Amino acid sequence: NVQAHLFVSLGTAPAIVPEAFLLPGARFVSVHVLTTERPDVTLIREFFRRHAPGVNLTITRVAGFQDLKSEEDHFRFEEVMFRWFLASRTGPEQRFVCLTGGFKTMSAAMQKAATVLGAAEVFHVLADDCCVGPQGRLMPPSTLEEILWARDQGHLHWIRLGPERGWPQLRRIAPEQFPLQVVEEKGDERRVQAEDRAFGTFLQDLLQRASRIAGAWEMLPELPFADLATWSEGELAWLREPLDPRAPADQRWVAGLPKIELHCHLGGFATHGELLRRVRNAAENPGKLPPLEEPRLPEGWPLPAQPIPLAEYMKLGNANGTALLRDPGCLREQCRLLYRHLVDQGVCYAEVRCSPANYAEVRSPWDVLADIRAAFQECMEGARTAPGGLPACHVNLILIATRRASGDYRAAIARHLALAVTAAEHWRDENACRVVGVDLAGYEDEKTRAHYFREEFTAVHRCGLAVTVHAGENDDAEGIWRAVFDLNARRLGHALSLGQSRELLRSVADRGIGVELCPYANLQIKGFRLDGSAPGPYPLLDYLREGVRVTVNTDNIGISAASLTDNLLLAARLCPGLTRLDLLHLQRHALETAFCTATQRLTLLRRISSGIPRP
Amino acid sequence: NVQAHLFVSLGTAPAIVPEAFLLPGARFVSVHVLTTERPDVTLIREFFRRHAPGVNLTITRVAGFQDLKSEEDHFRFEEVMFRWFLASRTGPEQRFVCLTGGFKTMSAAMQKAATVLGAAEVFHVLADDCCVGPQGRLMPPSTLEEILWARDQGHLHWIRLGPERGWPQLRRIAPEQFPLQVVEEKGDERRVQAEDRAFGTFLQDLLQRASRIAGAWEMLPELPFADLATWSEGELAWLREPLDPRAPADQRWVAGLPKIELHCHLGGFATHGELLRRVRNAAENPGKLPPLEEPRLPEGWPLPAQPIPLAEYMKLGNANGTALLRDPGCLREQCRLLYRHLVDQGVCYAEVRCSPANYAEVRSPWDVLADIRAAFQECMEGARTAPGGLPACHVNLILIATRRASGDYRAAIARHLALAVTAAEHWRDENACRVVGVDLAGYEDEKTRAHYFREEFTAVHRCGLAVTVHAGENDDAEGIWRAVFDLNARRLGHALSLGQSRELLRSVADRGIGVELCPYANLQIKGFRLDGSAPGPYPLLDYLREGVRVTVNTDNIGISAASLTDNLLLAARLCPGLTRLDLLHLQRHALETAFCTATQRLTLLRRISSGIPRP
RNA sequence: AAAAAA
Ligand SMILES: Nc1ncnc2c1ncn2[C@@H]1O[C@H](COP(=O)(O)OP(=O)(O)OP(=O)(O)O)[C@@H](O)[C@H]1O
Ligand SMILES: Nc1ncnc2c1ncn2[C@@H]1O[C@H](COP(=O)(O)OP(=O)(O)OP(=O)(O)O)[C@@H](O)[C@H]1O
Ligand SMILES: [Mg+2]
Ligand SMILES: [Zn+2]
Ligand SMILES: [Zn+2]
Repeated sequence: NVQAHLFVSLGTAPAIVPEAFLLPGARFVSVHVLTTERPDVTLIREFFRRHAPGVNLTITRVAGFQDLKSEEDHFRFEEVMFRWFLASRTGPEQRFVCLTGGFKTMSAAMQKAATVLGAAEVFHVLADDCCVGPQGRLMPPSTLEEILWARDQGHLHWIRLGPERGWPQLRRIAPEQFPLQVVEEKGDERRVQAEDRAFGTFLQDLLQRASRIAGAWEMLPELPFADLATWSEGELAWLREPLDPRAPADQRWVAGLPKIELHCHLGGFATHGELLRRVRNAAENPGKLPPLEEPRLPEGWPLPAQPIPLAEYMKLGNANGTALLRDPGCLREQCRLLYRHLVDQGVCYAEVRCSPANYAEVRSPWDVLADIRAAFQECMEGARTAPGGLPACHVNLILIATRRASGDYRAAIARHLALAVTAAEHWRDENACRVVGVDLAGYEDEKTRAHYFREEFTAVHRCGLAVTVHAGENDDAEGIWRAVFDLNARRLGHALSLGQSRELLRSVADRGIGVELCPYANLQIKGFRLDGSAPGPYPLLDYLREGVRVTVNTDNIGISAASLTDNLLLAARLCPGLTRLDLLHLQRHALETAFCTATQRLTLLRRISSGIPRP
Repeated sequence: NVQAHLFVSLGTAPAIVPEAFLLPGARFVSVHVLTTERPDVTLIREFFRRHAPGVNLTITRVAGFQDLKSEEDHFRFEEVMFRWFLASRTGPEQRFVCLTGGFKTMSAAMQKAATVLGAAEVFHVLADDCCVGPQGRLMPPSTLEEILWARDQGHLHWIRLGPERGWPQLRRIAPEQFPLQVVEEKGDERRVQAEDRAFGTFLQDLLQRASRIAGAWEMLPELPFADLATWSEGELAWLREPLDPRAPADQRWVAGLPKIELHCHLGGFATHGELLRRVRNAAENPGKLPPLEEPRLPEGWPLPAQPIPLAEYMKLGNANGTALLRDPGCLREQCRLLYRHLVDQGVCYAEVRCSPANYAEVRSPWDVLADIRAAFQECMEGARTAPGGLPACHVNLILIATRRASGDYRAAIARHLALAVTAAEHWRDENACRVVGVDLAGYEDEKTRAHYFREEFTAVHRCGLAVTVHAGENDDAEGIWRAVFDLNARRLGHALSLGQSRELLRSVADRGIGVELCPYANLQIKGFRLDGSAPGPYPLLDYLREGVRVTVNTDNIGISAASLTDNLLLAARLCPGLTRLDLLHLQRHALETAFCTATQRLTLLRRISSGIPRP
């Protein structure tokens, strides 16, 4: 029932096409022959005209491939041959290829094309010297009665080297993508040419990807992303030695790495430098704007010699936040600048934390939250880059419930929780900015631990909203235990005091509770030894080794005055021996621990896997 | 600096090896030539005698290949050629392949071997017509001085096709496992033979596996296991279609599939049939053993016509349990039978639940727990099958905290919690039976829900022990919520009422809390519509589509009188349209939600991926 | 059985 096409080459010796045609036990249609525009193809024409009028064969000649002097003529022949294979709409069960005729290059390339595209059968035809001619014992010449005599007396062999399968993504391809130009067109004969050197690269890197996947098919689950498997021994080993923050090549590598952000405060981005001026000169009511005050930073701020406690750390960001973001224009420009910075950093997903109730003096906190989400959504729709028509960076909101040492803050906590619940129930579109969780931040001690806040978080847990808590910054492992088991937090922020309790670490690893580490905030607040030269060692390596889902974030960009790439670089700095594979593991942990739907999680996994650059 | 070995084929036309040896720039050593038996090789011998002493060329001729009449001699030549390539301790970096010489098939096989094994360079020679010969316009057959004359004025081309990479698995290999046989030996010439056509199959199915991986690479994240991506389009399409429990092929495949057990009761295995008698005839004191009475099973017990209550379900297993297992010999025999059943069922991991406090009359419950674990450990050590010296089935212990409608049961639950904590702190070896979690089992109601037990459970949360709870079988989603959030349960048992509340389902899916469903026990107790022909539909399909982590188990094997395979078949029956990919998803969910270390998780995942049978 | 099926 199959059409059973014939694909054959032709050289200076004609009559190979006709003998290849009458293969036993197979009726053929549309035999296609390839030549090199030196030899004549008349004999096959008269044979098929007199002995098989329903074959409608074609002859293809190759673009001034006169004779084999160099390499490039062979390469153009191979490319035109591959495009000629593609040009006929033929299934794998229809192609019958004979690697006979002409140069051995043509035969070997035909065998390679058959084994790559999965031809239905490959065969070689032989004839016996049964002709008198001018001198006896001659191969059968052009004339047709002698070739029929050679057939019916049994002087042909037809060795066939079995069927082939071929690549699955290269079985059909598309005969509209790779084109064949016809320099001269005439009745049942064409001379073709390929404008570009395209299919060679496609075949080469497809076979390369197959070889690399086969080479690293083992230990694939240990990889964080599937697409790392197509990286060869050299680049796999390149991703195994410890990171070198000094090298500009490593810095360029980290900068181009797609990144996932989870610990980000909207109120600590534009506090110093020109960004603060850009946010100040956008207010709707500049008359009542507070006077421009720049808080002084300690000497050597990004790498301070002496740690500073939390109160001065909060006071560093007094230039921005509640004092400045009351005006709608300032908040809108702050949101736009934050999105621009996130996209410039290469972040494919971020979760910005905001406290709209602190920005309500005449407009409601609901109005502030609506304005923030509207600014984020409009800036999302503005930047419609990336494949699939998806936003370049996807940002979700987390409401902040902040706690103070003294004063009135519980009413604020209740208001934030109710607003977060209502906002989560309001916006449910998957491809849009949403409120995905709540936070428990602020001053922490024995008397403001997580277990004092169960009763109002009962409503949030009933609603089914994600919860994250600040714990371990200024508290021992008891605070982390209260946050994990009495408040049921899904992610912990700055869990530096987790290593004291082995059982707590085992529990946090086993239930898959995420842990967020900000190297700049931890270094500036608690202080850590740099480059291996008593706060204790930075716990990133221990957390990774013990299996707990750890991630690196930025905390306050403006207060710390650096971005996520700088945080990753100094995370490598704090722990000697940290590897780029560990950075990819942190990326996978952040992707898996983030607050997003399963489909969006798969989309981000695919995007990050296919967006990893190469050394 | 490399050695630059050469591999060149020879036909009936000599003086191509001398032309292949001459290369513009490359210093060659140990030229190797492959030939049939009849054609002359003397000319290359004299050429390397008087022009290259330190070259030590070798000639190898195929034993039974002189003129090809069929494909068998081509195949034996193919195999012996691959064995000859492997027989030289050489790498790709110094391998130079020349395809000049012989049939078109030999050149094609030469290029295929070069591109598979990988070579530093593949090429071949072309000769312009230089010598006059006996008739008009010949080209050099012989006359090595004339060959040098053609060389120094340049009528030879040496078309340099290019370099190959080759598959990493077959770069080096070793000729010892794929050797050659020398039929005769004299000088540097040898006639060789290969016993079996084994390397051809190895290369063929290696390339086949590469094709399977390339075809399913895009959908790898959706696949439960990486090894499932090497199954071809036919087996993938077979797997995607819905399961048919009627077909014996499907039943055989489900039986052969490796399984993970998470819900098995040690007190409900040997209750009826010959297993009961086998347990009974092992007691240390048969005289004090109670009489033999079996409760009558309802009509059509495995598929009862009507739903049944829980009290008579408990009474149905009165032949085994506290009435029989208080004897140490009976308990040890029961553990041995349970392990043998688990191994026969194909289980590679199970967690058996026990209540040692119910088996203490003269011996402490600690003695019962120690005896049970010792029996399981000796069963493990006896059956040290499987690769890596790892036991065929790994069994962990989960203590049961029983709830009663009325009476004295809180002392028992306190005993069980303390015993579980002490047993967890006793045994800590990774590759051995351990007490890994606790249960909250027994009758429950509005006044016997989970949240009343928090004061009892905080200790087992402080010591770092996993907790699982029964809920949802005779109550609404409120018990599920209190178990998830007030007790921090990591797995829920029989959560059939979870579908009513969307918020709790989303919370359970987000937090990744495992859900264990037993189709036989649920069908018997609650009753459900079979084959789509009011308790509502069975929630397996809805749970899988919603993303919640669900598993299928056996509950009480003896009481239900069925195994894991029957449970999976009935799970398919209860949800028409259930596909085999959903079964693999269930196995992956059970693997991930099991209470075990990360290394054990990786080993279990890799062995389950490599242990899935094909259709 | 290299520039053109043994
Ligand atoms: N790294 C941190 N550790 C602890 N608390 C933090 C940290 N970063 C920010 N916070 C707290 O987060 C709360 C909310 O901050 P937000 O980002 O909304 O800025 P803000 O409105 O300018 O802050 P503030 O209330 O200090 O004026 C603030 O009370 C701040 O104390
Ligand atoms: N399907 C079920 N649902 C709820 N509880 C169950 C179920 N099956 C068993 N249990 C409870 O599990 C606890 C332990 O059962 P196990 O079979 O290990 O012991 P046993 O000696 O058979 O129990 P018992 O003395 O209650 O008959 C018992 O309290 C039983 O009530
Ligand atoms: Mg502030
Ligand atoms: Zn924070
Ligand atoms: Zn049970």
